[PDB]
Amino acid sequence: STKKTQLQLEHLLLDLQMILNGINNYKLTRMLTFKFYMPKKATELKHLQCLEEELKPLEEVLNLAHSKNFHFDPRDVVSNINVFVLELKGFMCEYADETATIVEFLNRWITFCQSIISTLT
Amino acid sequence: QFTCFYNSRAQISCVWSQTSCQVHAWPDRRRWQQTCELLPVSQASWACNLILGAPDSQKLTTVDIVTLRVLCREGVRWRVMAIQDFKPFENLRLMAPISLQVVHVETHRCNISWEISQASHYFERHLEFEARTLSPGHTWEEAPLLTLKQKQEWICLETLTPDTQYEFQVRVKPLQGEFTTWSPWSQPLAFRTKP
Amino acid sequence: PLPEVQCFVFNVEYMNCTWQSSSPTNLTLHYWYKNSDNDKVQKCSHYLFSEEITSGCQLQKKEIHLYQTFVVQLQDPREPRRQATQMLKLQNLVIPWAPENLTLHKLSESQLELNWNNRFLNHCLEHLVQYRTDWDHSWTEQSVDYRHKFSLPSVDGQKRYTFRVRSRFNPLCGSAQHWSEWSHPIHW
Repeated sequence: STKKTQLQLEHLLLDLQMILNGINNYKLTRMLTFKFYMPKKATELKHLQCLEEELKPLEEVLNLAHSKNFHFDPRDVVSNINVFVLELKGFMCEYADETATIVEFLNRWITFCQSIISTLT
Repeated sequence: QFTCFYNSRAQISCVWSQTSCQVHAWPDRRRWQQTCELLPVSQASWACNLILGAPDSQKLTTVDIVTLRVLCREGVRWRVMAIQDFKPFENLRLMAPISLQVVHVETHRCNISWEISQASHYFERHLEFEARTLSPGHTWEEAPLLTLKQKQEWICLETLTPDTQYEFQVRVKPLQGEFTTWSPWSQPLAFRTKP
Repeated sequence: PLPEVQCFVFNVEYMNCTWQSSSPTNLTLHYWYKNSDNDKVQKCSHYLFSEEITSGCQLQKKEIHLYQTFVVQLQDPREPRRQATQMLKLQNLVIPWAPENLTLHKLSESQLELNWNNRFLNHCLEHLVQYRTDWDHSWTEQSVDYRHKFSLPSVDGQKRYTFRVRSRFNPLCGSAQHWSEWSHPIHW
């Protein structure tokens, strides 16, 4: 079971980095402005809910940049993360005070994944 | 029997064996569906291509389950001929690698590259390749399988004969999946050694 | 203007954080984990020295929490105002111990497979295989994932081969840029 469960995470992580690895080589000015909110505490898997909530903005942010630069279809990846994020919880999301950039955002969830992907196997 | 394979991008290929007939693909957690008319191949076998999206867009996920139904007209209505609960990532088959080209030929050596076509980034590097060489003395079947247990989009062939006609082929398979099978062989790349 | 601290976590066995101070003063190091449990400020319990002068600090296994944001702080003890702090992502700083027990073995008269082990972590390490023959001016290198194997599908018996491997804590449990040192090469 956990065996089914770690593989999914590995995947989530994976195109979380596709977004990251797609916004750096890149209006990243105007893009680095939008202000996301990060969880106060992201340790257990059920915390991922705090990730689902922000996805709507994540899309509205990526559609600032047209689709030629990125090697990922924005509506798609999001559409796909959501699906992961959903199957992975199964409570209410309480947010943090400070606000972070899309980059500081992904970095944080990417890491969130790497934690659980370490602590299992 | 009713068999389908997912190409890891936006395409599900279908085979049906038992007049108008179709396959319907209904993702258990998407707001879309897709169909296509089944066309004949063998005497009593039909094939079909379900286009989920743009050629390289990622339309399905490893948590997705797509219900696959085959339907044939039965008077007024449609009849459900076959049903399957299809986990796309458990039934992977990739296109044959493309853009085969000689990176570097010598008289006793050769270096050949290829591209994987429409491979999901979810695989990262967990891929496998098989390659083989048609030398003048043998046929393709008798040609040894060259094992690359890693993602490597080139091969350096040693122990070649100068002024010798060779053909080369390579195929690809993800590590993931219970029913995943090798891709079809790539278009054979033809090349010849220096004297 | 205090020296930049560079901290590195070794095979997640312990952490060495060093700085060159010679540019004579005993600077101090203090560290804490922001936004988490035990947000208390901990004093360095183990100093590393260069010429009877503080040159770093060493944190042992139990003090190390990858995945928890690590804040380290250098202090000039003369002036409270002269302090410099760095927030660190520790999972991006892990250096694995280099690959060991390199072995080659044939699966055909012309096809080789290279294998190796890792000291602790396993699914967490990616690898770089470098090889060259007595004929090459340069290394052929090739990245390989967590199947710690490497296949060599076409080899020349008349030639003599050299293989070596180094590892990297990336990208599943961290995003480290730095590689381990090379394994002991082995020959064919």
